[PDB]
Amino acid sequence: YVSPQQDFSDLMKSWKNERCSPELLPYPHQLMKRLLNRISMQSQLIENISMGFLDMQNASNANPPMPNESKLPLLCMETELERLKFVIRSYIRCRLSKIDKFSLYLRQLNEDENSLISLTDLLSKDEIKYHDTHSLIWLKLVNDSILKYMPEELQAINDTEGSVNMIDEPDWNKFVFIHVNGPPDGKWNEDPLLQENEFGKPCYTVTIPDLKEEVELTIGSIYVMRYEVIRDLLRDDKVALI
Amino acid sequence: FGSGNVLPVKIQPPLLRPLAYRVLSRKYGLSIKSDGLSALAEFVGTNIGANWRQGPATIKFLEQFAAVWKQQERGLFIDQSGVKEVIQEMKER
Amino acid sequence: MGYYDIDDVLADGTEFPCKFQYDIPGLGYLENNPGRPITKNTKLSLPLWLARILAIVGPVPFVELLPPDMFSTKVMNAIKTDPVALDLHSINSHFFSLAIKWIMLFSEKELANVVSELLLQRAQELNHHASSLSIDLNIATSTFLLKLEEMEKEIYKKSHESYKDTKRWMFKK
Amino acid sequence: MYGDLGNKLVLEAKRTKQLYARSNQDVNLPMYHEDIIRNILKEVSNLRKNTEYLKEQQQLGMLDDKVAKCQYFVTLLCMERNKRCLLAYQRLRTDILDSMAWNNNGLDLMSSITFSQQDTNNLSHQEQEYLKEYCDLITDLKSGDLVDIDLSGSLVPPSDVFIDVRVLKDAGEIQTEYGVFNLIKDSQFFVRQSDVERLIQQGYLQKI
Amino acid sequence: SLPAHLQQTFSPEEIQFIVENEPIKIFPRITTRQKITRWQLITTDDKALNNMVAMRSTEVVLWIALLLKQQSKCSIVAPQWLTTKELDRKIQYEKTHPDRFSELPWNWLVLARILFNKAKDDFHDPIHELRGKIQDLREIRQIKVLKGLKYLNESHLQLDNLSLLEINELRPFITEIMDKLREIHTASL
Repeated sequence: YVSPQQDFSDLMKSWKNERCSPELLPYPHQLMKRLLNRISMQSQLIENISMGFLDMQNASNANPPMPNESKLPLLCMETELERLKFVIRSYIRCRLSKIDKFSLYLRQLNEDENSLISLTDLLSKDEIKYHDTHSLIWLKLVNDSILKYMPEELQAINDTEGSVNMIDEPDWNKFVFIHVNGPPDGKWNEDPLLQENEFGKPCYTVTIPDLKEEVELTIGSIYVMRYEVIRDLLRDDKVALI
Repeated sequence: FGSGNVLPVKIQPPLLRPLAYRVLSRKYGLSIKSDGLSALAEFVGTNIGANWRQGPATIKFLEQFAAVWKQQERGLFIDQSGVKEVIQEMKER
Repeated sequence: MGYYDIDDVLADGTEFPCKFQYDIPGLGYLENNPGRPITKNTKLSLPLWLARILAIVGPVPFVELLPPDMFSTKVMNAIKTDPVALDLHSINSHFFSLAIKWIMLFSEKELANVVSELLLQRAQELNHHASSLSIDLNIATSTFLLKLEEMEKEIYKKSHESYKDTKRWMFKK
Repeated sequence: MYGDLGNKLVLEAKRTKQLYARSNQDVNLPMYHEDIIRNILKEVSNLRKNTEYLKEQQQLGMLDDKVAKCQYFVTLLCMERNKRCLLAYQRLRTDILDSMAWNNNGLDLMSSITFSQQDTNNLSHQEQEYLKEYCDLITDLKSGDLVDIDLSGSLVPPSDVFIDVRVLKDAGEIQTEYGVFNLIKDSQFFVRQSDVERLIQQGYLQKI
Repeated sequence: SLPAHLQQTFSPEEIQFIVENEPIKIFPRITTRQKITRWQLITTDDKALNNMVAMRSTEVVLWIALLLKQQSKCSIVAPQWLTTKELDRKIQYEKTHPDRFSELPWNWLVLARILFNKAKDDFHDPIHELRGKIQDLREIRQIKVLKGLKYLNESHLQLDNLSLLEINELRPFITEIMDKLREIHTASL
């Protein structure tokens, strides 16, 4: 770590994985904190130079900031901050929409005792407040509008035993485009999953049980593949959603 | 909102508008008109002593000015009424 | 299994033939005959949200599902002979959803081998018509888009919109 | 039979979806359907009465159990179908409302100045209430940890530092950070894109 | 995010953003070497920008290069693949092998359009010839994509060297067709 370029690379890869994935990916808690702190300090910095340039100007009708080696640096600061803010905004709003889509599923996950998935890790605190408030508001709306005139036998908005399941869950077999990066950093011999093939670079192997077949993914090729069989590789950065 | 300072020094709004802009236009609210900006100079100059390098005071003043515009419907542009809403604010306390 | 899907709700309300296997009084509004009780071995067309469940609960269930008219041998032969020219809209506006439903209730490998080929052969024509962006300086598209299922119109709209946006961005001056 | 009316309601939803799908600009929801909804309410109430009557008629022991089970199942299924139709309609209308609420930079929508996209009387009272709390939720999101980032900002990437803009509606002088814009109608500006995003979003400026 | 589709597919402008987030080479027309205000960037390394000498080759990110060429302080050198010779080699490779895609960079269309729009003077070859060659390549790639679309199934596909824009304009059709085929196959099990 301790590299501002890698923070931006990680944010971009997280955003790209977020847009194309069906599920609700875990929240990178530390990266967001570091980026928000960096933005907070940087905005203060540009504000400081702006104030310093403004105050001296009015004092004794001095010349403005001399144009050479002056305007372009500060303009670059502003535009860079603008781009970074846009990227984070798009990431946050996309994940908020995905939270909206899967409210009942997340509630059922949180209510289950024997579930390793917990909302304290998968959901940010502000996202927790959003989920709780939106669920209550929607429940109030539906209860006031429709559900009050219904028999006590069926008055639940979540019914897993009815004719049609009322709790929607993510599609675990959606087809996605992936690119095979390989090892996240290097040391191709270190990775145990890598296995060499004939007259070619080492390729990963996966199995499709419903089809009952073995599929080999060669490094440097783009594939259209099921999402479930590639979850571990994406979690370990071996593959990247395009 | 307080009194007893040294004296109301007069300063031009050019050195006051950046803080008001960042607090109001960017985050929540907008349209600080020129006449409204000049109006918002007098009350902040009433307690002007040892400020623009201070801590919370100016930010809290802008927060309180935003409170009226969330409470009352009002509009977008800020006009010579800006003192008229601070009269309401001092009525509240 | 989409509770809030509009198209699934619509397609799930189609009428299928069926036969009562018991004799029961009190019914009759199914036949639009209020006072008349239903007899045994009576053939009526019931909606799918009812006939699906009535064929499971009994052992022998209360009602038997009869072969549909939209899955006859004539329709299969017409599908096999010429997939593109066939008018699936006239047969039924929700052919595919009901097809997967029928495959799910009754495991039929023959139908799964025919519907897949039909979809695969119609996808090529769908792409050909979706990729044809007009240039300013045909009867085929108008004729073909009137033979499209409800599901295929969504895919056509998505592909067409994506192609138009790509072309718009490429030639923006 | 019993649910045949509710299907009509679902059909209406489909039409609304098309207006949502084929929308170059923001649109308005059509009139509410309180009369159809009240008709489903009446018929489900009648179904409840029928279920009660079946309960007593069975518990006096005049009818066979196998016979009563069938009409019990039929009434239950009809009520379930009616619930499904009503919930689907409500959720579609709710989603469109949420989209509009997000696409107005937060704010209180109808109480304050609105972009005139929607009339007051189209929405139901419960929908009007729901919109208010949803807007408050957006508001206290925007004051969370993500103060610096404007969660209600523009969603098109920035790729042009300096743009040409034209004023659509007349206005007075507006102060901006380190300067002033004078909004004389039928006048053109050459200025940075960041300063005029707010004014373009609110309809006081044209072009980009 | 939510409005105007954007749920599961990127817009062309976002693809352009990703492309402009990539390095490029330049010839500075100014000297900002430290003497014997500074850039201090937070997402890109500023070492090259701080240490600049005129008439020497350095590399920076693309959008800074466009911003500099907006003024008169830069001159971007087009990549070596943007030449008539290297394009004619790829056209021949494309002709000879009718079952594989040629090895072009994953941003060739977007980079070509951006460079033609912004840095028109910097090219050495006439620009109309290059513009024709790009269309010549695109048509053949479209023919190969059309032929390859016939082999759609439920298991997996491989598109080894397809470009970013070509993948983006084809994703919604391909994904949905294979999804429907997969549901049909799964139902019969």
